[PDB]
Amino acid sequence: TDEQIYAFCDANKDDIRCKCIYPDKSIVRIGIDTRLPYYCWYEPCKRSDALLPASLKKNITKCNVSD
Repeated sequence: TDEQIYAFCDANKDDIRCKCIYPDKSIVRIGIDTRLPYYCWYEPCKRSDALLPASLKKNITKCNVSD
């Protein structure tokens, strides 16, 4: 469940796998300025061990990234 994943990364913010729930401030600004959300391009969110909610996964599909 997405709620469980969120709770886990709330406790473990600075874990690499939880940087798709809590990205560094520079990344957020870059995403705004490039007009594409951070999760569409950021490297820890293209990892296969990444902790990604189903809701977040849908959002990635809805920014229409081809990778």
